[PDB]
Amino acid sequence: SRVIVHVDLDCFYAQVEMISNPELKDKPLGVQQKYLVVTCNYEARKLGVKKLMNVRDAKEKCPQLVLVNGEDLTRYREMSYKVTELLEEFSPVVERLGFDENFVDLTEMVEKRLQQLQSDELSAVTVSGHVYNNQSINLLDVLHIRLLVGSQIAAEMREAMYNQLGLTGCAGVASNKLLAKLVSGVFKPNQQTVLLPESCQHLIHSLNHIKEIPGIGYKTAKCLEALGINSVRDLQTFSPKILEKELGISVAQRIQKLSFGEDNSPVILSGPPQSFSEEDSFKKCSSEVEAKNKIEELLASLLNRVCQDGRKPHTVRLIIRRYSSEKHYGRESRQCPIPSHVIQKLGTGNYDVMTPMVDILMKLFRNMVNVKMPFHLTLLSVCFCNLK
DNA sequence: AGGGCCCCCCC
DNA sequence: GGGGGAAGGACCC
Ligand SMILES: Cc1cn([C@H]2C[C@H](O)[C@@H](COP(=O)(O)OP(=O)(O)OP(=O)(O)O)O2)c(=O)[nH]c1=O
Ligand SMILES: [Mg+2]
Repeated sequence: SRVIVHVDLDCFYAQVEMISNPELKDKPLGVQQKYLVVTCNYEARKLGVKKLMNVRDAKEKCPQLVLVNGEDLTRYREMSYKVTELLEEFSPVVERLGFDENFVDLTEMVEKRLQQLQSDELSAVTVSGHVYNNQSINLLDVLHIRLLVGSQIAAEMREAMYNQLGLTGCAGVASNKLLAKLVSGVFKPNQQTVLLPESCQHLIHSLNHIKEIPGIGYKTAKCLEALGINSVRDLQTFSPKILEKELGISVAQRIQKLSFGEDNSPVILSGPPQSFSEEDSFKKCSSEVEAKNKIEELLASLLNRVCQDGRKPHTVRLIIRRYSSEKHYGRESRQCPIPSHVIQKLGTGNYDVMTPMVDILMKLFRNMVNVKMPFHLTLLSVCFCNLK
């Protein structure tokens, strides 16, 4: 039995912007990214704003919406890693998911605490925060005790995140990642919830569509629907065999175990970043077939700010999509090597890599289905994977 | 909007 | 029978 905690920060970007300009922590705030309010503080989430596009929307219903541009991600990424590192201090095995979510495997830490505790104060163990579904605690239930201890470590992490970094967020404590992630969102404004085993089904059936289950995105959702599957119970009771003969024995078994709140996936130690991507606009809304720029911009600070961590990349990749349907149907990249020696220097002559990156990108692009809708249709994305 | 595991060669 | 490198998927924050 594992004790996993899922940490999810409150409207992350807004938080990082509010901490920068205090005169914002009192009025409806939204962070804008090319006519798309990616997020906003709760002091505006009540005003109908739901991370929706159209900058004008909230604007009207909030003159002093004071929107801030969040295109440059530097500040967010830095705070993101400070959160992960603080968490890593509590326990080494920490997995990142986006810039503001972290899973932490607390199993060993919980045990170390229990063993350290007396055979009398064990009945004094209490919970920190909410108990999902207001379920009654049984102090003689070893799993209840361990999960309550987990709730205590979660409260400590949130407290330390606030005292040391000035950030608030929610936490969810459960026996696996799926359940921890689902329960962390029960009481969302800066609070935490722990899930005792007997309430697992209640939590899973509280969802209104199999697509709300972590591990089932836009794709599988559609495939399950066309198969007569919309509710969680529909998946739990669907014939395994047929499911297996539709998504494979791999996906079928996994997808179906999730419907029961079963997930054995391990919390992965993310450690340092395995790549340094950095997309750009003027190609999703309107572009001029730029090039010398789609290489100096995309790869701007992406260079002078890669020596900080002191690590060398060995591969470049350009991702490209197109004007499609359904949802965001558009995945078409292009990767290549990155010569060492002079290219991967360590002195002043770093500009020399500018040109080389040009020709490659400007070759892997002209080979991007240049015949049917490959131009001007939302794209632009470069990567720096493979580092050692 | 910005960021981050899973066919072909040539041996 | 056996590796390494591309180009793209696929899935998520
Ligand atoms: C999902 C998603 C998140 N993000 C960014 C915005 C968020 O600040 C950050 C974290 O993802 P989220 O957690 O889903 O966004 P949030 O923290 O603002 O919302 P909540 O308080 O309800 O948990 O990453 C994107 O840029 N694009 C996306 O498609
Ligand atoms: Mg969040």
